[PDB]
Amino acid sequence: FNVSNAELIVMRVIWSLGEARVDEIYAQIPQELEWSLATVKTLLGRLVKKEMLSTEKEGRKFVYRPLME
Repeated sequence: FNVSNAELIVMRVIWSLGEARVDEIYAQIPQELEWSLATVKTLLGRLVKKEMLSTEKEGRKFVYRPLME
């Protein structure tokens, strides 16, 4: 068994909340991880290309959200 994702961290938070903005998705990421803003931004770009999540331009920011029928 193996996989093609970075970490569950960013998927575990946003799924619950509904729609999370760029500053919001980053706000859920604590110092225990040692990550930076640039890290989550580059990780999103993998989620959104890999059919997990989608993203829209709202609140003069991006809104990152899941999609369903």
